[PDB]
Amino acid sequence: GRRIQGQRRGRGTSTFRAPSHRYKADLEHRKVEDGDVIAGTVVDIEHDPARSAPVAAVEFEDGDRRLILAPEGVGVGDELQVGVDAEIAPGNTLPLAEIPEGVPVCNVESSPGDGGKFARASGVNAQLLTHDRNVAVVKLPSGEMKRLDPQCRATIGVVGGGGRTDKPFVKAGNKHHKMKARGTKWPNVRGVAMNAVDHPFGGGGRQHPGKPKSISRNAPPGRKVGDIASKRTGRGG
Amino acid sequence: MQMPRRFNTYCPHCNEHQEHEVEKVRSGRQTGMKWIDRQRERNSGIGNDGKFSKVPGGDKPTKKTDLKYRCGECGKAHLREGWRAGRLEFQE
Amino acid sequence: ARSAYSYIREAWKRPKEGQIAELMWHRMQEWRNEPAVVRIERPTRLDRARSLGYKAKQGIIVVRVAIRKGSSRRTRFNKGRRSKRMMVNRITRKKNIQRIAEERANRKFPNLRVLNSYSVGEDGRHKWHEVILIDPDHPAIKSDDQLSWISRTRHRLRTFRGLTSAGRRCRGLRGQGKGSEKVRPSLRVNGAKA
Amino acid sequence: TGAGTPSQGKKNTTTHTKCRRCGEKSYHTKKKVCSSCGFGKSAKRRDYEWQSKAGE
RNA sequence: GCUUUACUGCAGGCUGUCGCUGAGGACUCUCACUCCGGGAGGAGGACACCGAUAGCCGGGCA
RNA sequence: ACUCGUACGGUCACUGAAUCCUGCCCAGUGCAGGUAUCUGAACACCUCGUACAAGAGGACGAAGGACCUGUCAACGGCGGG
RNA sequence: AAACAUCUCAGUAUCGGGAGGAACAGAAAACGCAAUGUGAUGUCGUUAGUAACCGCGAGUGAACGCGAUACAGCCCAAACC
Ligand SMILES: [Cl-]
Ligand SMILES: [Cl-]
Ligand SMILES: [Cl-]
Ligand SMILES: [Cl-]
Ligand SMILES: [K+]
Ligand SMILES: [Mg+2]
Ligand SMILES: [Mg+2]
Ligand SMILES: [Mg+2]
Ligand SMILES: [Mg+2]
Ligand SMILES: [Mg+2]
Ligand SMILES: [Mg+2]
Ligand SMILES: [Mg+2]
Ligand SMILES: [Mg+2]
Ligand SMILES: [Mg+2]
Ligand SMILES: [Mg+2]
Ligand SMILES: [Mg+2]
Ligand SMILES: [Mg+2]
Ligand SMILES: [Mg+2]
Ligand SMILES: [Mg+2]
Ligand SMILES: [Mg+2]
Ligand SMILES: [Mg+2]
Ligand SMILES: [Mg+2]
Ligand SMILES: [Mg+2]
Ligand SMILES: [Mg+2]
Ligand code: NA
Ligand code: NA
Ligand code: NA
Ligand code: NA
Ligand code: NA
Ligand code: NA
Ligand code: NA
Ligand code: NA
Ligand code: NA
Ligand code: NA
Ligand code: NA
Repeated sequence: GRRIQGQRRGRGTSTFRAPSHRYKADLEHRKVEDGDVIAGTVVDIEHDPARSAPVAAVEFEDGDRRLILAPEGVGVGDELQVGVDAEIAPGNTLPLAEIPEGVPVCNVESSPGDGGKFARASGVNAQLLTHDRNVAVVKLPSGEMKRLDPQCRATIGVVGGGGRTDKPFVKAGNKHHKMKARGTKWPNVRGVAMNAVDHPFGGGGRQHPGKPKSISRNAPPGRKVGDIASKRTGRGG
Repeated sequence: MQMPRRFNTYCPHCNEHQEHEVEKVRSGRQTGMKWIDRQRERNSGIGNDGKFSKVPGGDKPTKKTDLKYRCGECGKAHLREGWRAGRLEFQE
Repeated sequence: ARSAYSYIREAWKRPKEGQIAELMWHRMQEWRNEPAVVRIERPTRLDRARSLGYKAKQGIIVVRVAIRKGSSRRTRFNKGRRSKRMMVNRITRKKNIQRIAEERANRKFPNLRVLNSYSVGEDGRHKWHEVILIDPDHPAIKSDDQLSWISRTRHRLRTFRGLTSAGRRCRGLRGQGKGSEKVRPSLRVNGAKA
Repeated sequence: TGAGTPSQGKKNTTTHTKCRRCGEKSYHTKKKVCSSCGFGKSAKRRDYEWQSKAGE
């Protein structure tokens, strides 16, 4: 047979790539020598094409102009601060250690300085639970408890644009326009709707997968489709 | 069928009739150093290994008699034609 | 009396022992941050180089080369192949790493010719060899009664034709008797059977 | 639409042009590579052994 | 061409073992090696990666 | 490559707007989890053997399997008397 | 090979790199007509479809020596300076 669609993806061709050249900025936390003195003002709120959410334009004291992952509640004129001594208000960035337990946070760094990795999508937020001199326990939106270096910087508040998922696309057309702003091939043809040659589920006089749909983790690419290493399926029980 | 464990009969070594003792040939064990063993190691490689990759044979519904005739006096054994027999039990 | 050199040699017989052991542990760290081909002012194994033909003279260059360890980096078949040839993992090239090194080095110095090469250790994935190269255009070498032979035109690109040290050994030309039926006077002339 | 005649009409593109190197009209002006002498890809000239019968 | 619990094999995944690899049937450390950091330094750490090999799965492919 | 992306994400699949609904079955097959015991390769280790070696055997035992459990909006099934 | 998997086609077709007018080889850690013997290397004739390989199938297949051609033998490293 032929490579299945998952295998074409890997190749990173035009069809599969994301319109990078159309993206605005790689939202990352600033780098501060130390002191925390670093502060800046919100100059404007712009739409981020890569995340379908708002992004804040900020002018820092030392002349630096950069876009920032804006939490809900940030407006023009506001003053944001970044550093160990930053005040504890929404929009400000400071290590998990300096953050008070029980406070919602977003755009968390996995390892100090990486610039933030966790909780950055629409309306999500992490939950700083436990402190320590060694470990900072944070609950990520997936519900997982993430043990982190209390040095990892994070932003106070919840990511802007919450509720996006509450409204249905309603029509293909609307998915279409969104999909075009992402690195994804759309629409999706069902395997079972293809020919044997094209997908392990293809073929037959009627549509139905050939074998069961749960596949082993060890399955090779080309065969790994359907329910991947599923721990269970269905709703019952 | 039944078969006496001992009985008189010609001994090709002694060259005269004497009491022989019958036993079922116990399968010897291999050294794994014969020529054929080396060829298998030597000749097997990437892909199908030819003969050494073959599918196992079958079995006849009944096997022939596989015995040893041990001479009671000179102690030297001798082999005979076997004959199909579903089962062979010695008497005493 | 033992030459000072004889010590350099003695030490390298067991490159994982004593002082040289700690030297490698030290060097390799710098080596792993170095390039594929780095010229070096002096041979790490003086005895070795000199023994091979080295001389602290004008027109003689030495360079350390890093080659990946292991079997051949091979791409699986994209068309019909009988089992025997569906091979990928266990296939190994017929040219030893040292010889690859010699070539890589030589290409980096297009005007120079390979004289000989030697090993200088290896970590978990690299293998380093030092190659001695010669400028067949620099007098002093043209005028050296012990190397001027490499200036001859007949020697243009010795490595690429396997006229090297490891070249001839790799071509199975070591023995003069039994075993070299398909080796001498050349693999190609023997229909490529060794 | 037929892939034949009716699809012949749109062919007003220029591709293979006179090669500055070998003079054949095979210099692909979009690729800046000659399909005949390899100019633009190889310093050495394009040549293969299958261009002639094996024993000749 | 296609399929599969047809035959034989081949990639790939998992796993044990060896080399890189070091100090004092469970354990600490740091020096290789790896990642994070502009740097200072931080995390990890003899594992991982990579090289070799062994067992299992293996129409993804021949 | 996805990704100037970070679970309100994105990948992989099934079904195919709305409305009323979506029962019973984990034996087989698949996937996943656990596992006293059993099975389970090679290196290193022990025994025999060989002034060495081939080789025979033992001890230890990973993933896997046996075995147990979960799971059908997983493949599928929902009869005779 | 009257299928076909080792085997064969074949180290062939084809691909990458490179020299010369010829290339390559070459002065024994050789041979081993076992010798009180030969004496760098190619090549030609023969040894020989011999020995050896091989679902011991089909097929595959040398060497020493001998007769010829042409002959040619040297330089470092180190010891001591
Ligand atoms: Cl979406
Ligand atoms: Cl019997
Ligand atoms: Cl060269
Ligand atoms: Cl002789
Ligand atoms: K074939
Ligand atoms: Mg980024
Ligand atoms: Mg949805
Ligand atoms: Mg609308
Ligand atoms: Mg697109
Ligand atoms: Mg669809
Ligand atoms: Mg169809
Ligand atoms: Mg298929
Ligand atoms: Mg349907
Ligand atoms: Mg269906
Ligand atoms: Mg094999
Ligand atoms: Mg057409
Ligand atoms: Mg990095
Ligand atoms: Mg097939
Ligand atoms: Mg439909
Ligand atoms: Mg045939
Ligand atoms: Mg020749
Ligand atoms: Mg036959
Ligand atoms: Mg042959
Ligand atoms: Mg001989
Ligand atoms: Na189907
Ligand atoms: Na062999
Ligand atoms: Na050169
Ligand atoms: Na060979
Ligand atoms: Na077909
Ligand atoms: Na079941
Ligand atoms: Na089940
Ligand atoms: Na035939
Ligand atoms: Na056929
Ligand atoms: Na064969
Ligand atoms: Na004679």
